[PDB]
Amino acid sequence: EYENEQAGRYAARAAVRLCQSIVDTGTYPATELQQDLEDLKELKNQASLGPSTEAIVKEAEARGIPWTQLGARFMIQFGYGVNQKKIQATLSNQTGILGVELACDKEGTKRILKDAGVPVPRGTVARYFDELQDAIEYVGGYPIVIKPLDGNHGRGITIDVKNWQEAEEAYDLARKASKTKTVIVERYYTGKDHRVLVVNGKVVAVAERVPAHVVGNGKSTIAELIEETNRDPQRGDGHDNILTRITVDKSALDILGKQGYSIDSIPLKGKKCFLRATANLSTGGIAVDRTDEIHPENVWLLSRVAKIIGLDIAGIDVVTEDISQPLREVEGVIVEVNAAPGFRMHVAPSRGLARNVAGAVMDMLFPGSKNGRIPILSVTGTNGKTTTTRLLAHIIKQTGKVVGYTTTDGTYIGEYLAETGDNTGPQSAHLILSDPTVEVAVLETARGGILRSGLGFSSCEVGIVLNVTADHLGIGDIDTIEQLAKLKSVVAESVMPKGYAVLNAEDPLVAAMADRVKGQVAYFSMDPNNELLLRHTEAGGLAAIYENGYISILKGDWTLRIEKAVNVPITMAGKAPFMIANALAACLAVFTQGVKIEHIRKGLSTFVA
Amino acid sequence: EYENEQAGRYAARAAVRLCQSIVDTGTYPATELQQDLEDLKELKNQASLGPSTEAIVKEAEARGIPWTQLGARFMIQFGYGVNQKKIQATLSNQTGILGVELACDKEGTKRILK
Amino acid sequence: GFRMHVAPSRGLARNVAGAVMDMLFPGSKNGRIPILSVTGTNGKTTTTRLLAHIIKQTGKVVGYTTTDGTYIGEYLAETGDNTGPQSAHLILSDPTVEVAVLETARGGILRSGL
Amino acid sequence: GFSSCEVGIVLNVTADHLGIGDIDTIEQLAKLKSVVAESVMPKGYAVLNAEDPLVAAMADRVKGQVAYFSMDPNNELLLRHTEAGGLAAIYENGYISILKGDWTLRIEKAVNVP
Repeated sequence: EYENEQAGRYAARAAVRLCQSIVDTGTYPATELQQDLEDLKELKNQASLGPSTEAIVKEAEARGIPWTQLGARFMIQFGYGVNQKKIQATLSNQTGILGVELACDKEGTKRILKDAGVPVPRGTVARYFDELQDAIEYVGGYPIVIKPLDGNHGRGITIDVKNWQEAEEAYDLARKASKTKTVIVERYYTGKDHRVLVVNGKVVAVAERVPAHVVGNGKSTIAELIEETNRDPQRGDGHDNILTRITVDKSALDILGKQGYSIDSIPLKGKKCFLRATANLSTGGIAVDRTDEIHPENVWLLSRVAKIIGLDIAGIDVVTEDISQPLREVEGVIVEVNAAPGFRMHVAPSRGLARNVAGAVMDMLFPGSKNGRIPILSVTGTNGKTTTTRLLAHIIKQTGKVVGYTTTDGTYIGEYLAETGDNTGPQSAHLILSDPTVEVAVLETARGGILRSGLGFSSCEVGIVLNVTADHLGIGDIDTIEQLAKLKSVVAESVMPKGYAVLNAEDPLVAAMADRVKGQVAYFSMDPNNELLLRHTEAGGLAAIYENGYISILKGDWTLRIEKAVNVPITMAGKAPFMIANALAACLAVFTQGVKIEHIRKGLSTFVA
Repeated sequence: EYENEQAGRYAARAAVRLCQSIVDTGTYPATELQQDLEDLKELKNQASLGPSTEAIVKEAEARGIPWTQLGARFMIQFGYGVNQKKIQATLSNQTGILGVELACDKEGTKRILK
Repeated sequence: GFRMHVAPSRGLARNVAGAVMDMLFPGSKNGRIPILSVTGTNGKTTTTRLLAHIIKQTGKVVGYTTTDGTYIGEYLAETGDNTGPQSAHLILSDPTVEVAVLETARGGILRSGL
Repeated sequence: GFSSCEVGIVLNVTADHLGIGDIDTIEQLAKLKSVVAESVMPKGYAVLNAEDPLVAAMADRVKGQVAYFSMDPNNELLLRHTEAGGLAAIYENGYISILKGDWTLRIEKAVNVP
């Protein structure tokens, strides 16, 4: 058993080498063992997804929704056929280009939000020095924030200035950093900052950010809290854990020096003393859950903002004195909107209740108690797989559905050929199930695919087993007909509880698969006097027989005749008895899915080989 | 009547100046007239959309569907309230981020199509 | 771009804009919502508020603008607003408004029109 | 009066009044009250009180899912049921909370309920 393909193969290759080295020398060097272990760890880390992706994948697996990994851009596809959805990290196939592009433009989104009445921080553009004073009149005085018009990742932007000389030097620095000599000055808003997550137009979680700080509640200074904090298991490196190690950098040391306290200075009255002012969880900030104590008007406003920008999943930054009051009484503003936010901060608040963000996302993708599954019919057997598969496809084509079917001849999507030189393994199944237009999948499953790579799907709605004959043996580890029966039993065993297993009652080996099969069992037989079939029909039903020149279906105590068995072109007026079994199997499989009798008749009369 | 707001205001401001210059001197210099005409042409060209946008806007107007110009990124909004749609040049609000990003990656789209 | 298809220079032109507009609005439908414009000398505000309250009884989101302020359904959107085209644009651009009720004063008609 | 019910709620069983009919023992009363819990369809739910041992003993011989409600948030049976499964309700810190497995959903402050 393995969890990662490359890691599993490497471990398998290394085990035999280790055993050979032991039997050759009596012991294995420790350095080689450590090399192998670190190589395994590197392999495991390499084939790993971003934490949001594992969260969503685990949530999907908890609901029984199939998921596959596309090879293009680390995209994950949920579902099959026309019911599939795609996610990358948090962006879905429904997320718009226009909304994402607008969110990346700060001035554009600010102007859009201002036109809709949403409170936004006041600001003004200026290009000449003498105009700055006038701008100070518009913003309302001090303090102010200086930023350049064209800049990414905060190039040359100050945080807080409260007098004339610092404002002048910050403006000069920004102008020397600005590419167009023009600078926006905006009113600095003080207050607690919150990060609100909006999914499908509804607020899911609200988190309050507190800047990285220390508290002297234990009557101790930083010299001991540095080791005290290291004992918490949450601390670590990377970008997967919310609690990162406290990096005492030169900038942070200068900030705490100008903060107004010293290394040995005890906090006054027992107040938190901050180490940085960025208020970031990656830096080492603290999240607080405030989902419950939010005013309904604020929720309505945030939902309106998310709908106005045009983002299904959005992260809004708010600055307010209190989140339990409307943003009008307090001087609250909307700072920025992010199109692809991470929710690692909301899953582990570290103070409060955790919120199920992955559940909300999965509910948005699949609204009701529905999964992205499509009808699947897997046909296996020794002799007549191809004809049965083609007959099933032709019969289902009579209904207005697009049918994708794979067989020995080639892979077909509806009416037009998709692949000529294809195999009947998992590759063709993946090709069929990934098409955005296929509604019903019909797959011929040969034993070679099962032995080499196994089945390409977790479960099937209909599993047909025609017959098992030991006409060819000696391949692989299959040397006995019992082994072949066990190999063919995989299709029957991998049937969901609401599915059907269509088995041949005449063959004792195939009929022995009645047990260890979840879901209903339907028998088809060329002999209408089979004891097992009659016993099954008397208590239950759903069998198919060939009684008096007729293809009949027994639904218990009732008999439904389909065709005269001589009007079917493939039977050649009944001269070929082998094709009648395939016709019986196909008709029974189609009937188990609810297709009307007249459709089956029309499909059977028209189909040609 | 005007077709462009800035062009119309400029023409209105220029007409009275031209008439005052005529009644003051008896004629208007040709260089100033050419300057005003080229300024009007520049104003008309400045407040113009990409040809796809005029095509779609004309088609929408032929069907009596209201259209407005948003001030963010040259986006055009059709309709009112819950029945509105947005287009930039040919991208709609229904166009996905994933599809656009995949189309820009040649190797990724080739591997997907294969 | 579809400028190449509109003017093939050899063959028949194709209506790409028509196809795009059909994709945006499938049937013979437009992006219009119910609009009620109230004008008068004396009782515009009371009539507008009464209309909004009556329509609110039906399960619809109503956006209405009057002298007091611009309201989107139940929650106040703008306190210090005018009854001109600006409030109308604010009402009609909201992605949740289904019925618009607007008080139209003569000042807005004289200054900027409807 | 019905063959099956979608939701069957059993609050508590106390032997405050006995001697009627053939019900003279609290076990007989528990068996009589167990009819509602037992007559629940496989897709239904049985809402039982985890604090009462007699009511909690009805966990077996019941078709369909079982949901426990308790006034004590430290009940061992409720926590064990939530760890493997979920759908319980508790009163933890002045809150009416619902446990859906590893998640807690708070409803009311328990003092705003009249």
